[PDB]
Amino acid sequence: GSHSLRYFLTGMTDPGPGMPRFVIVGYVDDKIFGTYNSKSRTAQPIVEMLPQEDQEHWDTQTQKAQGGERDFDWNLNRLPERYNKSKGSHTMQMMFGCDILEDGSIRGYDQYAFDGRDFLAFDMDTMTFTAADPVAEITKRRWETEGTYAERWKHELGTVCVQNLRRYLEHGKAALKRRVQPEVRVWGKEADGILTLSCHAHGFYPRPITISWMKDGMVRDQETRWGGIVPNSDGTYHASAAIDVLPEDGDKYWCRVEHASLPQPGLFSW
Amino acid sequence: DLTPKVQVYSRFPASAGTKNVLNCFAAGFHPPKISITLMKDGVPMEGAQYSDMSFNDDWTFQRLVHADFTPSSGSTYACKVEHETLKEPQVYKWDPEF
Amino acid sequence: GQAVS
Ligand SMILES: *C(=O)CCCCCCCCCCCCC
Ligand SMILES: [Cl-]
Ligand SMILES: [Cl-]
Ligand SMILES: [Mg+2]
Ligand code: NA
Repeated sequence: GSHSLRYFLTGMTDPGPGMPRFVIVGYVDDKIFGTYNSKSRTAQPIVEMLPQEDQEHWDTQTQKAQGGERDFDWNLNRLPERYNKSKGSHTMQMMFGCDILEDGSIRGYDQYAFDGRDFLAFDMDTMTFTAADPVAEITKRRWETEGTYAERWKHELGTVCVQNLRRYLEHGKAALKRRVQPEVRVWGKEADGILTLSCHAHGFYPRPITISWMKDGMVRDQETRWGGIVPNSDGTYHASAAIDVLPEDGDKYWCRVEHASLPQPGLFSW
Repeated sequence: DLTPKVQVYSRFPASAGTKNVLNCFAAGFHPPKISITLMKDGVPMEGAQYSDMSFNDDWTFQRLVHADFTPSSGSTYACKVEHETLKEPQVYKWDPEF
Repeated sequence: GQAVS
């Protein structure tokens, strides 16, 4: 019965035409609750999840996100030269947040990447840093010697994140609890004398799902390919599995789909 | 290996002449700059929208592009992806499954 | 966080 809050921060030297150079996406469990970007310069809730938000709270989120924008711009102007890299474009990333476990205990997370590679991590429980390489080590030693970062982020992860997680869970409880059954389609195309049975589960929420193929009532994983779980724009998800089958055996296979919206797992055929 | 991994799929199970949403999801790539273009018979679809740039636990980037459309049995739909790791644009054809 | 040096 645990819950999670995560922030995904990206700064970019070359985001693409018309693209913000700095973006924040925030998630509560597997649901986007709000975003920030350097073009609008405003942090805004996803009103479908959070329909009655007070401006005070998002004034606060905006300010804090704008500070993150300045720091990422600061880093992107200094780190490429410190790494002696000739790369054209550069990226800076950070993911941080907290978990509240079922028994009420707390976990904090705080990790950075530069050009898509581990850079620095902070462990709130020990209040210690980990550098990914000797260049990041210089930052680690500076941060820990000044002492201020550990205190700020122990408070941020262990107190502020937890408070906001509880707020978002309450404010967005209708959205978070509303289950959406998948619509399952099973298809078959016959190429080169073999039949590909594909199973597609459309538009489910929440995110966890399993899809298995069976023959004569016995699961068959060795010949199965899974497409993975991918997003729809409305907060639901999509997932798929395929298996290759002799066309003469096409009626003997069953797709098994298990989802929290289904009291019992669903069995589907071609 | 940091090339985009691309899936094309409709929001709802597809049925000719019934309104739907076409999705093109690219993931696993770096750097984040990417062109993703939904197309009907080689013509960009109108009203397409893209997700705010985000990334996976392994730091690789991800982007979903979607557009409302009404699948025609007479038409070919596809997603054109253009990225620094690719020397030429990659066109991913939607399998309609109907 | 600024990655000072
Ligand atoms: C240096 O490490 C920069 C730290 C940046 C922290 C910014 C956190 C912003 C939180 C609110 C985001 C609201 C939008 C989802
Ligand atoms: Cl059908
Ligand atoms: Cl049937
Ligand atoms: Mg149309
Ligand atoms: Na079906």
